[PDB]
Amino acid sequence: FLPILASLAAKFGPKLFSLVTKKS
Repeated sequence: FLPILASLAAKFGPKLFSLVTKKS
């Protein structure tokens, strides 16, 4: 994945997004 987008995504919590594979 793109490093700037990954830097935002990792920082804002990918564990909550990944569990329903959807959150935001």
